[PDB]
Amino acid sequence: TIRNSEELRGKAIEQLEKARARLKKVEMDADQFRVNGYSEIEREKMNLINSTYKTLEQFEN
Amino acid sequence: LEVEAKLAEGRKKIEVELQEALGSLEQQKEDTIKSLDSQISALSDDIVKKVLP
Repeated sequence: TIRNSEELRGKAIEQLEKARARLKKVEMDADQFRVNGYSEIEREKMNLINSTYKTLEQFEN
Repeated sequence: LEVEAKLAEGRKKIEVELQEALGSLEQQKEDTIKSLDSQISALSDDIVKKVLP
């Protein structure tokens, strides 16, 4: 019983390290997601204003 | 949201600039036709003699 109490302690601490490990992994993944979302918000109004200038040349010339 | 509003504004601007350029080309064309009407008075002078073979 002493051994198996220690073993249940061990399983509990393995769930602890699982919790912190997933915390760290997903927080770094959301950091990379923040970087690439900054990039996707960079790339939009440039495309739309180049479309506006497409309409410009498509009417005036 | 920002691109929606600004692009509605941009396409509106593009179409109204199209209409302004259209008015300008219209007036320029009419002026050129009137100058051509003077030139073509000279043409009416110098054609009828040769038109008869």
